[PDB]
Amino acid sequence: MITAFVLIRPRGNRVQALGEAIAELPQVAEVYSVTGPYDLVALVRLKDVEELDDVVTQGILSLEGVERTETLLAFRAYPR
Amino acid sequence: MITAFVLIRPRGNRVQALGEAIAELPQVAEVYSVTGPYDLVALVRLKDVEELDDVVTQGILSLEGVERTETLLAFRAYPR
Amino acid sequence: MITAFVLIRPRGNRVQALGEAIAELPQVAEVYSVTGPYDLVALVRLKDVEELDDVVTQGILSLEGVERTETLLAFRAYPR
Amino acid sequence: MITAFVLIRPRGNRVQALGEAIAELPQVAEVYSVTGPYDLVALVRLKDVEELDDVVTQGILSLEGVERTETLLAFRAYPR
Amino acid sequence: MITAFVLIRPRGNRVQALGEAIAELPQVAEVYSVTGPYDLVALVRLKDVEELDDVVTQGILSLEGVERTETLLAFRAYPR
Amino acid sequence: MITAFVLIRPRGNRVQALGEAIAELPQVAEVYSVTGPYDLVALVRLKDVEELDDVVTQGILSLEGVERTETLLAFRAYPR
Amino acid sequence: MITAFVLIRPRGNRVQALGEAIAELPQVAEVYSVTGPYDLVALVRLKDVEELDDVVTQGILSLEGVERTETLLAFRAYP
Amino acid sequence: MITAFVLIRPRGNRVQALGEAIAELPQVAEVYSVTGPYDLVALVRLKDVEELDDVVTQGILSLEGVERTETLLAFRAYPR
Amino acid sequence: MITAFVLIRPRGNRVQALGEAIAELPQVAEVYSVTGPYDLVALVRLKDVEELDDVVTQGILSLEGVERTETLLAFRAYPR
Amino acid sequence: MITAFVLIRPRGNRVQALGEAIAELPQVAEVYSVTGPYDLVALVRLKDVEELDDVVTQGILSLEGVERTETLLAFRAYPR
Ligand SMILES: [Zn+2]
Ligand SMILES: [Zn+2]
Ligand SMILES: [Zn+2]
Ligand SMILES: [Zn+2]
Repeated sequence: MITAFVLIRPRGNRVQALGEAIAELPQVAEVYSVTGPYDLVALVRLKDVEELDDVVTQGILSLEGVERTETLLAFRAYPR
Repeated sequence: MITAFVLIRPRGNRVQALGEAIAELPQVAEVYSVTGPYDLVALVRLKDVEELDDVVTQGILSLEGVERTETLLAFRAYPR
Repeated sequence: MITAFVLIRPRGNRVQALGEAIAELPQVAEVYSVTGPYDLVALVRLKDVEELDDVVTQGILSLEGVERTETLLAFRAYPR
Repeated sequence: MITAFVLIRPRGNRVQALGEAIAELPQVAEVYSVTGPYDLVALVRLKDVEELDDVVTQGILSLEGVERTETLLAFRAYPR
Repeated sequence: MITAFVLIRPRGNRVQALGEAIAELPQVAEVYSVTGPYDLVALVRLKDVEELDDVVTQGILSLEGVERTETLLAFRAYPR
Repeated sequence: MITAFVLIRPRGNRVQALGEAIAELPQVAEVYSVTGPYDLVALVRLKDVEELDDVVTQGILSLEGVERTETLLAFRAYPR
Repeated sequence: MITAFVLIRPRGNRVQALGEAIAELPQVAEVYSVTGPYDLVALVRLKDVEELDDVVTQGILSLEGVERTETLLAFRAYP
Repeated sequence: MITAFVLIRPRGNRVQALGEAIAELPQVAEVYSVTGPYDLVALVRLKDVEELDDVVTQGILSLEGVERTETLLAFRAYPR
Repeated sequence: MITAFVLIRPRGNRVQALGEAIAELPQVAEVYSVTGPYDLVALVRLKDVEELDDVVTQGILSLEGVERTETLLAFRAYPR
Repeated sequence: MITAFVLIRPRGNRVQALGEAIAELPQVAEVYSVTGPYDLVALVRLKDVEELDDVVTQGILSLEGVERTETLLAFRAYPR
């Protein structure tokens, strides 16, 4: 069941609201403020890859004050 | 509990072996091969941030074939 | 026939609008929403490199919300 | 049937060879020598997302002389 | 205490204003105008990781004129 | 006394070795393993600018394993 | 006679306008629209180095909607 | 005497004006329009490094049209 | 006729060798040593874009030292 | 006279030797160890631009342990 990490660069004074908003998106398992060149990361479980359309194109990129998105799509798991 | 996302660039031919190895380190909840500028991502759960010494400096950076590493430390969770 | 891969970075809330706009253009064979640094990627087929002025500068770049383009034109094919 | 564009930087001498070794991978529909920061592009057609491991990790990256790989995975198409 | 290095790129006319304001924050032990790509660096001391939210997201990023912030969080010290 | 922040990117297996060695140099007040693109940061205190040669060129860069250094030199402190 | 290649990033709609207004500069031997991180290239011909001010600062950068310019100046030829 | 090289990216239409403005600043021995990813370079002579406050923070960054600045502080001369 | 601008980054002590080596190739109309990130720039003149494999992949990339190429192919000329 | 600033990235343990060597080069007015992403800067006065062939291509790139160079050529002075 497909995993993705969405790296989100918001506007400084949007971080809290954008994090609270993104937590509500059905496919989003976890979301955090992180150190580094991106300010938020969303851990997202998809039933299919088309669902990045719903959670990123629509869920995330349609939110006011998001500047840049980068999706790291997991294609092989290493369990145990 | 402190979450981090460790982004890892191995030498090409070392992806699988490094993925399998990183999976066995205790603090490593999940690891995947991903699309993007990095090739693997480990999702890590820590009791203290110091444990990044154990998991990244020692655990990961001591493995041969790991060219670059970048840790996105989560400092705030957005649940619910 | 000359192939080109056109990478498009649209404004966030314009991804769907521009993907659909680009699919209309006669030279575009396929166009997708993709993971990575460019939200859209058009697979373009061309009579001659000259025609890329009509698809890129006229066709794509005239549209509102296109921040960046980057055309990867193909000069040698590997058949079978 | 998932589409992905694999961006490949090979060592300069290996280019015309590596392309011919890429073409003969099972999942590669089209493969080109291109202008830009990546020398080869592979148009891949996948059964699922997990089949990226077969075409990239255990495929493209296995081969001698491939320096970098970047996969742009298509999750939504735009018809017409 | 946890140590962090907060790298701040202000709008150019805001350097002094932002500098003096960051120095008022309880967690900031030292803050400087520096050479390099970030005009201000804050040396911060934290009770926990979570306190980074109070200093960066609520404290610095709430301020007028801050373009980018980048936190380097110290997980291990080397004494002597 | 001038302050500088020295950003050290070591070879991954050298992190601790270099950490401990940099801690020995008389001008280094604090040195840490950090998150980010540079594994080590040294907080240095200088008698004059020229003393940077002693710490960086003769001191850090004369050590086995250091890939890149970047010095952020503080020319103005903001008190309170 | 100094050669330089001026790399120009225009605003997306301005490309065809600027491209035609670049050619109309006294020093521009041939301006093209190209692939890559820069949309226009100006192959310039100079009497001396100071004449870059004429063709770039007072030339190209005086036109509406030029976002970035990068000049690669030729200092040696290989026959 | 402490030397620095200040690299200045102005707005296009401000280059000339800013070059003339920066020339009048006391500590500025020479200024030029240059080739490269920066447009102006001021060569600066300082009695103390604090003086970068006067010349850069105040002198330069307070001029309108200056988009990015970068200071290369010289900490060792090689005469003869 | 199709004009291309080829940018070459040779190994340092190979600049003169490759510049003179590039100048022989039949399609190369001009080649210079230049300021910037790429030491050499060939002005190439092609009959068909398929000829870039001759000039770049075998013609330029086969030679020792050439660390990186980037071809700016032209698709629209501006006359007068 | 034509002015140029040559930014030199040497190998860590080469800085001093390369700084001393570059200083004896006839066209080199001043050379310094500097802070930032480049380690040395050479301030160079030329009678003609071809002289970058003697100072840079030969004078500098021929020296062992120089990794990258970038020349910012001054084309207009702003005196006073
Ligand atoms: Zn959907
Ligand atoms: Zn530990
Ligand atoms: Zn002062
Ligand atoms: Zn000469």
